[PDB]
Amino acid sequence: KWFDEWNSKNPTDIYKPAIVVGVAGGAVFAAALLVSMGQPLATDSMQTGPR
Amino acid sequence: EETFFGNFDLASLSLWLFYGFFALLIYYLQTENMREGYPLEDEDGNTAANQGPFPLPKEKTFKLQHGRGELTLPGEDVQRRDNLALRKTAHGNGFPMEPTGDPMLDGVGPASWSKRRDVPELDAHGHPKIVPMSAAEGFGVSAGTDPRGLPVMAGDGEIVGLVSDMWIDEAEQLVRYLELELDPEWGDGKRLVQRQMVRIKSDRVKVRSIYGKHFKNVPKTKSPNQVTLLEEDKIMAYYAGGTLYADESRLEPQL
Amino acid sequence: MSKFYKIWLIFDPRRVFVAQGVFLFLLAAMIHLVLLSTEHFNWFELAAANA
Amino acid sequence: MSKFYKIWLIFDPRRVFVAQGVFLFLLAAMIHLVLLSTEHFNWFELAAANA
Amino acid sequence: MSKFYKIWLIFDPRRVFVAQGVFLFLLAAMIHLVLLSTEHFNWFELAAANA
Amino acid sequence: MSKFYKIWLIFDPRRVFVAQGVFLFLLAAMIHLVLLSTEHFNWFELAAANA
Amino acid sequence: PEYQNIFTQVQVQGPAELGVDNENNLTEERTTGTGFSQLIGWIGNAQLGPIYLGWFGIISLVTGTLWFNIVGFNMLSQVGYSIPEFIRQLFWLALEPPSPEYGLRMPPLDDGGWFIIASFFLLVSVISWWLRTYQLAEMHKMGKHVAWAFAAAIWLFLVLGLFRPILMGSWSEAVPYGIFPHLDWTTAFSIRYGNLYYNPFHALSIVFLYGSVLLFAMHGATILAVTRFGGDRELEQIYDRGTASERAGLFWRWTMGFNATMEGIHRWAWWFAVLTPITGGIGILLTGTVVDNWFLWAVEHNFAPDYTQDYGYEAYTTYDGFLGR
Amino acid sequence: GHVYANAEVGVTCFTCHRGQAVPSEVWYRIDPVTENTSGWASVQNRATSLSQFTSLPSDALYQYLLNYEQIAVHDLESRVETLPGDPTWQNTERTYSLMNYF
Amino acid sequence: DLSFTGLTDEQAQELHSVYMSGLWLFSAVAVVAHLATFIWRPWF
Amino acid sequence: DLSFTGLTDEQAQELHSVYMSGLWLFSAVAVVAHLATFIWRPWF
Amino acid sequence: DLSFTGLTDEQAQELHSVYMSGLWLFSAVAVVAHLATFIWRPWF
Amino acid sequence: DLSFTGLTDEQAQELHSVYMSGLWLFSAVAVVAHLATFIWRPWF
Amino acid sequence: ALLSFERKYRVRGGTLIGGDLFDFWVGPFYVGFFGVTTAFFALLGTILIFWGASQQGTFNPWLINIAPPDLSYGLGMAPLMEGGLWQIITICAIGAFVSWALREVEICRKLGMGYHVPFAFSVAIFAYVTLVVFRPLLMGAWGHGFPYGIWSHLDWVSNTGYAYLHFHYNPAHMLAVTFFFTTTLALALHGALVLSAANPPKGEEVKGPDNEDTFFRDFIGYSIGTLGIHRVGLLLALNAGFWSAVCIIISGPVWTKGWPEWWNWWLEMPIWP
Ligand code: BCL
Ligand code: BCL
Ligand SMILES: CC[C@H]1c2cc3[nH]c4c(c3C)C(=O)[C@H](C(=O)OC)c4c3nc(cc4[nH]c(cc(n2)[C@@H]1C)c(C(C)=O)c4C)[C@@H](C)[C@@H]3CCC(=O)OC/C=C(\C)CCC[C@H](C)CCC[C@H](C)CCCC(C)C
Ligand SMILES: CC[C@H]1c2cc3[nH]c4c(c3C)C(=O)[C@H](C(=O)OC)c4c3nc(cc4[nH]c(cc(n2)[C@@H]1C)c(C(C)=O)c4C)[C@@H](C)[C@@H]3CCC(=O)OC/C=C(\C)CCC[C@H](C)CCC[C@H](C)CCCC(C)C
Ligand SMILES: CC[C@H]1c2cc3[nH]c4c(c3C)C(=O)[C@H](C(=O)OC)c4c3nc(cc4[nH]c(cc(n2)[C@@H]1C)c(C(C)=O)c4C)[C@@H](C)[C@@H]3CCC(=O)OC/C=C(\C)CCC[C@H](C)CCC[C@H](C)CCCC(C)C
Ligand SMILES: COC1=C(OC)C(=O)C(C/C=C(\C)CC/C=C(\C)CC/C=C(\C)CC/C=C(\C)CC/C=C(\C)CC/C=C(\C)CC/C=C(/C)CC/C=C(\C)CC/C=C(\C)CCC=C(C)C)=C(C)C1=O
Ligand SMILES: COC(C)(C)C(=O)C/C=C(\C)CC/C=C(\C)CC/C=C(\C)CCCC/C(C)=C/CCC(C)CC/C=C(\C)CCC=C(C)C
Ligand SMILES: COC(C)(C)C(=O)C/C=C(\C)CC/C=C(\C)CC/C=C(\C)CCCC/C(C)=C/CCC(C)CC/C=C(\C)CCC=C(C)C
Ligand SMILES: COC(C)(C)C(=O)C/C=C(\C)CC/C=C(\C)CC/C=C(\C)CCCC/C(C)=C/CCC(C)CC/C=C(\C)CCC=C(C)C
Ligand SMILES: COC(C)(C)C(=O)C/C=C(\C)CC/C=C(\C)CC/C=C(\C)CCCC/C(C)=C/CC[C@H](C)CC/C=C(\C)CCC=C(C)C
Ligand SMILES: COC(C)(C)C(=O)C/C=C(\C)CC/C=C(\C)CC/C=C(\C)CCCC/C(C)=C\CCC(C)CC/C=C(\C)CCC=C(C)C
Ligand SMILES: [Fe+3]
Repeated sequence: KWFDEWNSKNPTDIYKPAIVVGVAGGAVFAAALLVSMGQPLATDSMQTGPR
Repeated sequence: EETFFGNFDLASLSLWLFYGFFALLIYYLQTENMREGYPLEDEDGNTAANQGPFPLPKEKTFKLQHGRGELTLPGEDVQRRDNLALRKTAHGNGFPMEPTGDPMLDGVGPASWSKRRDVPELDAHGHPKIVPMSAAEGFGVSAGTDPRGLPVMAGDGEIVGLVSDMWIDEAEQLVRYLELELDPEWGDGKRLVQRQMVRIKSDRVKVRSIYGKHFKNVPKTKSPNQVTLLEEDKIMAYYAGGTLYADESRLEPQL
Repeated sequence: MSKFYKIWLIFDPRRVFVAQGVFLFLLAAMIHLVLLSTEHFNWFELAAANA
Repeated sequence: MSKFYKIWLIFDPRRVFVAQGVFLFLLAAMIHLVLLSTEHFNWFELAAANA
Repeated sequence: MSKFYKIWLIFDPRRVFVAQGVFLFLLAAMIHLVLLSTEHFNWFELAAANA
Repeated sequence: MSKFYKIWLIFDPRRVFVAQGVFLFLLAAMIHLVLLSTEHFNWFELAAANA
Repeated sequence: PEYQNIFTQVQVQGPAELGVDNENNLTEERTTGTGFSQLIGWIGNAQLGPIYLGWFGIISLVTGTLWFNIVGFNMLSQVGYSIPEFIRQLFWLALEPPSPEYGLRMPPLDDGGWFIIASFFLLVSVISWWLRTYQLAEMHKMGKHVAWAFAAAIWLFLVLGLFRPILMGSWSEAVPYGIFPHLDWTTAFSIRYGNLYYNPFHALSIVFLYGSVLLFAMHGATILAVTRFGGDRELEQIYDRGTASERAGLFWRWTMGFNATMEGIHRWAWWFAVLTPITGGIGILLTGTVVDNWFLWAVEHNFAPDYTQDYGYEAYTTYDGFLGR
Repeated sequence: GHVYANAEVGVTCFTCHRGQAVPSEVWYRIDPVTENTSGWASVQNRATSLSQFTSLPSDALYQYLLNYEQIAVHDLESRVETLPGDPTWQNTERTYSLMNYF
Repeated sequence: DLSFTGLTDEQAQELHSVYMSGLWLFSAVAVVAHLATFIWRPWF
Repeated sequence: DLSFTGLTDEQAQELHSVYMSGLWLFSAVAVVAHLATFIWRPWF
Repeated sequence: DLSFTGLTDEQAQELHSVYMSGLWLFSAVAVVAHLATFIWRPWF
Repeated sequence: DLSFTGLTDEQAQELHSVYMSGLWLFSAVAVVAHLATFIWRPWF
Repeated sequence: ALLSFERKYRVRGGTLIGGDLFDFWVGPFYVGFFGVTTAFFALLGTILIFWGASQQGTFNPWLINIAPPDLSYGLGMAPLMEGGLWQIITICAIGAFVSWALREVEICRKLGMGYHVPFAFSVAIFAYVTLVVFRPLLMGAWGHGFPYGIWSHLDWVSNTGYAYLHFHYNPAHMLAVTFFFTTTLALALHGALVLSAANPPKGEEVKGPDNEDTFFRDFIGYSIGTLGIHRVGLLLALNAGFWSAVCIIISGPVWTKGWPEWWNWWLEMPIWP
């Protein structure tokens, strides 16, 4: 029975999760899409001149 | 084609002539950009012993409209501030200054204003350029969301009042300022906010730079129908100083 | 170990539980996708066909 | 030579110390990398060849 | 040598500790990677070859 | 000349000292590198040859 | 986040602005009629029109229309007047300069006459447009900077099409009127006279083009970042310095050790852009008339790099190894 | 010297023919590719079966690989005296088309 | 006696007593799922 | 006495003692690691 | 007396004493390292 | 008396004495190094 | 030495990391954590370049060339005299560029401005990283990057352009070239208009924004405004950079034939007779 703690001391619950979510869901997952878009078609090259 | 001596042909001569021309042009361009803020000073206000590699330019004159006279540059710094509430943190040069009292109220740091003229900017007709929408003939909202009547939200999440009017630029057909009416709990009178520091939503207007308790100390205009250049500089500097001075965590390192 | 409960005297439980739930999901989804992208572990091999 | 202590009436130690700290580490990294690009003094390759 | 403690009258420890941690971790990672880039000291390849 | 001390009434010692330090280090590095571009004065290669 | 000032939040509309006037009576030649576009109002001004009608503008319009129509009808006749095949091969067609065997003489209509007529009309149109841009600034009692910067591009235009073919003695040195066919001319010109990379004036032109793009990026970002202090009103900041100019200067002073003024940055911009076609035209005019192989010129003047390794694939791999057999 | 350049590789019927009476990749003369044109304008400005998807001349393979015309276009000194009859950028375009075909 | 959150020692203990059970149930379910998946296809 | 950080003499001494202790422990661990690595695969 | 930094004579003397104490220890360590390296692989 | 930097005559003399001492020490070290190098590998 | 109006802006605070351990100036330059890192990385890279030049045999600025390794090394580390120096210098350059951007962010924060300039610099950094990191990674070898030489990095561009035969037929190259030309034209027009307003003929008063708006509506029938021109210039420059990166990244890993062949989809649509 503690409702007198929440209503007395209120902030924002959803702010830190939004960070976690825009970090992995955002950056990590989209990086995968972009890499796995061009790399599925592998390429090999033959050298015919000086480096 | 033949060569004057060695490998010297017309192309080489053109290249060397361009080199000389470019040196002269660089000198001219650098000199033209030293008409404001010179000569240099040290941190104690005295003239510095070093002044640079490039000498100062000669004087040029502007002729202003609406009978304001002439402006000759380079000259004396007429936009200089007189009494700054600042303190030194070292006996030499190259270290920061520390505010003496309240940086937001004293106009130092990112809250700094420049001493502009105490007159409004005019249009081609000779009238004040920025006018409240209640006194502009034939103007109206044509697209987007109308913010009049919506409540205003502070940076810490407090409702301070309502938007009562908009001040627009008649010559360029653009909104410049938003006028607010403060609640009695958060001050008295009306204040202006620049359009570039607000976000208009479907149910509210958000101002994130300053907090709820900072809204009563925003500088006010002398007249309800016009604003001078000094007043604008003082108002916009106040709103920009809060991005660093509103909260102690905004100034300390973020890591 | 007996005094591990004092963590809630440092961090706010309300903003911790939501972030933890937002992390455990977006971890499980990543692991499931990693399993799917392989051949031996794709279970949509016994699936994707009906006799 | 006995009055060399008077340099600290010209320069503040706060700037001087960071300048010296950058310079010394730069020097060390440069010298080690220069040694690593020769044949006679490359110790990683000497260890491999000696075995 | 016995008065080296006066370095903390010049530099703030709160700011020194973070920079020192960053420097030490980056140095450790760089050295481990340099070892991994060779042949004689790459312990992932040695395990494969030896067994 | 005994009146050479008056150069410090025209130039600030703080800026001259910095300029002199930069100039001297760059000059030393330039000379040391010019020596190593020859065959007769490259001490690394001479060490390698003498073994 | 904070508002970034890329798209306007709300738009307002009032009576249309018909423009300023003086004793020169500009209102006499202006059209009546204006419009408003709310789609372009999100990024800039919404008002469309009115426009000024003079003799130079009308002459330029008529001659340019004639040039366009001559090129188009020649391209249409070259394909048999078949509209679907005209559309199918639009990017590959062109009106071709004369053959080298005619020198500077007038060729037949079949082998370059139409090309000469179209070139004459285009030249008239461009010169008339430049005259219009000069006259408007003269009648507005302003400076002549716009005309001088348009003349710098006209210099490279004229060198490409008129001056160099006369110096070389053949109308066959000009550029064909077509899309893929003029990009073929660019590549063939580079191949014919060695390597245009080793032309020092081509390199200077590239320097100035890169610099102008860099400068516009810097200036646009800087002005947008001080707009919260009313920085986009540049003329009043020139006449009466404010805190926007001071912050804008101090940013670059603390970044790279030197800065500009609000008026002096536009001089930098004006020179970097105009110096591109001038150096380009100087470089183009020297090719073929003075220098015939730019790589050999670079070898002679000792700035051509030298390579030690070998050429050919058999020095690096094997045909079976590449195929994976 | 060509068919045995690196190893023993000959030619038989099953090198041009591959089971067909008419071998694939044979070419004809198509030089006038546009109408109402007379000279250098008569051979190039069109995407044809001989031009390699470009608008470069379709005249090649008939002046070079059937007739005997010069392929080289470069000047062999940094400064030379240009004469009429010397190669121009149009000869360079024809050589560019041939090299695209190669 | 630190409290950056406005709780008192006994309230934090009661909260932790529920958090621990909530964690242990998840752990047990995950253990059973991993046992089943290993039975399907071993990876060691 | 000269001080730019606001600390006193005694506080600086007390802090330096603990900092030196940490430095010595770190160095001892590194020495043991380097000895083991050299025994396994010697350079020099 | 000339003082751009605000320090006195005694403060400068103390600072220089500690600074040179650091410099000499650094130099001694470097000398030992150089001697060991020369014994391992001479360059003269 | 002319002075752009704000110094005095006596201050300039005192500074120049120490500057010259440092210059002479640097030069002596350089001379010894050059002599050792010349004995090692002559260039004249 | 400071400007006449500069002292009131030089306050303490506004750092991402470091506090006042590095919060000072050296001459006009601001120093911070990222100033220290920039100095270290840039100095190390420059000194390594000159060491490689001395070992090559020439100090001529036109002729110095430091090259990446052979294709047979793949994505591994090469000997320092056969390509490893290029890799170390590449790492140093990436570190230096990122440090420069973060220093700009700290300066922006201290001055109370927006962060448009570091964001705009990030696009140039992205183009460089695409040239030296992403494309070689997709192609499978570090030897696909361009060399570090004033005149030798033009030979790389030439040979890479001619490996797809006729590179002008690349559509993304067309878009990038168009954006470059349009950006330059817009910059010329903007500078000219502002200078012409501020500098009238001798004996004449100065002009205002109404005059500029009138000149361009008379000239061409439309005026973009004094706020729209800066947005348009920034957008054009950023588009130029982005499409340059796209055009280079599609040439190696996505398309292998010559570029004229790509238009065969248009040349052979069923809608034609
Ligand atoms: C045979 C040659 C081919 C050809 C081959 C190629 C190839 C191949 C490439 C292009 C590329 C480009 N081509 Mg093309 N191209 C050709 C002909 C043309 C023609 C023409 C005929 O007029 C034009 C106008 C162009 C122009 C262009 C641009 C669209 C583009 C340039 C990249 C850029 O600006 O990124 C600008 C971005 C950068 C890389 C700059 C990075 C800056 C960094 C971040 C900062 C460095 C700081 C520095 C060290 C500080 C020093 C100063 C201090 C004081 C120390 N091409 C011919 C037909 N072209 C290039 C491209 O798009 O690559 C991206 C490319 O690779
Ligand atoms: C294989 C191709 C060759 C090459 C061949 C050439 C040739 C050939 C030329 C260029 C030229 C240029 N090259 Mg190069 N060039 C190459 C590769 C490159 C690369 C690269 C690889 O990165 C780059 C960045 C460049 C860049 C450049 C530019 C810097 C320069 C063009 C000047 C200018 O301002 O153009 C802007 C263009 C103009 C201003 C033209 C004039 C336009 C006029 C004003 C238009 C009038 C209006 C019109 C008629 C009416 C329209 C109607 C409307 C609907 C109303 N080159 C390679 C090596 N280069 C030019 C130059 O100057 O060389 C010295 C040139 O002639
Ligand atoms: C990139 C710079 C070039 C340029 C572009 C340009 N021309 C323009 C515009 C622009 C951006 C206009 O906005 C304006 C216009 O109305 O376009 C639709 C116009 C115009 N200026 C013109 C002349 C013109 N300018 C020229 C020059 C140039 N202006 C430059 C070369 C030339 C040349 C190439 O020599 C000519 C022939 C016509 C192309 C057009 C005529 C406009 C006019 O007579 O008065 C203003 C418009 C009205 C009468 C009212 C609205 C009717 C519009 C003509 C149609 C669109 C209305 C619609 C409701 C809005 C849709 C959005 C539009 C943006 C398309
Ligand atoms: C400093 C050099 C840079 C530069 C500068 C520059 N260009 C300029 C100027 C300046 C300073 C002008 O003042 C002038 C201008 O009017 O700008 C708005 C111009 C100009 N630069 C132009 C083109 C141009 N500039 C280029 C380059 C550059 N310009 C450089 C990068 C390039 C290339 C290849 O990069 C091109 C293609 C024009 C838009 C304009 C010159 C207009 C002109 O001379 O028009 C003559 C008129 C005709 C030929 C009539 C054409 C008839 C048409 C077939 C129809 C009528 C027009 C209609 C509006 C178009 C169709 C509209 C449809 C909706 C129907
Ligand atoms: C579309 C984006 C355009 C752009 C934007 C842009 N550039 C920028 C900015 C912006 C917005 C800045 O704010 C920033 C700046 O401060 O400018 C003054 C900058 C900048 N862009 C610059 C240059 C530059 N920009 C270029 C291009 C562009 N910049 C684009 C066209 C180019 C080219 C090739 O076109 C160059 C050369 C610098 C002047 C500056 C930032 C440079 C800087 O300070 O870097 C920090 C590091 C050092 C001091 C030196 C590091 C040295 C290395 C460690 C060693 C050398 C390595 C290198 C790879 C060798 C190359 C050899 C060559 C022969 C190839
Ligand atoms: C309206 O608005 C606007 C303005 O306003 C009004 C503007 O102005 C501008 C700006 C535009 C212009 C000025 C136009 C001209 C611009 C160009 C042509 C752009 C191209 C620019 C260049 C070619 C030059 C750029 C120069 C660069 C990048 C190099 C400068 C950098 C350095 C020298 C190093 C920086 C220093 C650092 C990091 C600090 C040092 C580090 C330390 C750890 C300090 C400790 C000390 C030491 C180790 C030793 C001492 C160090 C010293 C002396 C530093 C110097 C280094 C040396 C080696 C001596 C714009 C756009 C604008 O729109
Ligand atoms: C091989 O080479 C490469 C580069 C690939 C590498 O792999 C390189 C790898 C490295 C260089 C790795 C380096 C790794 C380290 C330096 C690791 C260091 C790790 C630690 C220091 C870990 C510390 C962990 C501590 C933990 C988990 C503590 C937990 C504490 C608690 C759960 C208690 C919570 C506290 C409470 C409740 C306080 C009570 C509150 C009151 C109010 C009283
Ligand atoms: C081979 O060639 C190449 C280039 C590849 C190289 O690898 C070259 C490499 C180098 C040149 C490397 C150089 C490396 C160095 C110079 C390394 C230096 C390292 C140190 C000086 C490390 C110091 C570490 C110190 C530590 C860990 C100290 C303390 C730690 C603590 C946890 C102490 C905690 C303190 C407290 C609590 C004080 C509180 C007190 C109060 C009173 C509040
Ligand atoms: C061979 O060719 C190439 C180019 C490859 C080269 O390698 C060329 C190389 C050179 C040209 C190299 C040149 C090198 C130098 C000039 C090196 C100079 C080095 C020094 C001057 C080093 C000085 C070091 C000094 C030190 C470490 C001093 C003190 C350290 C302390 C920790 C002291 C701390 C002091 C305190 C706490 C004072 C506090 C007191 C109070 C009272 C507050
Ligand atoms: C071979 O051809 C090539 C091009 C390769 C070359 O190599 C050509 C090379 C040259 C042309 C080289 C030319 C080189 C020179 C001209 C070099 C000159 C060098 C000097 C003049 C050096 C002087 C150094 C002096 C110093 C270090 C003196 C003193 C320093 C200090 C004393 C520091 C302490 C100062 C104090 C305490 C002052 C404070 C006093 C108070 C009273 C407050
Ligand atoms: C038939 O269908 C209709 C009616 C719809 C049409 O009209 C359709 C029309 C088309 C589809 C038209 C398409 C047109 C093009 C694709 C045109 C492309 C044009 C170019 C790329 C032109 C480039 C021109 C010029 C260049 C690159 C440089 C310089 C040129 C000049 C300086 C020209 C000037 C010439 C002079 C001065 C010579 C005059 C000679 C005298 C003797 C006075
Ligand atoms: Fe501007």
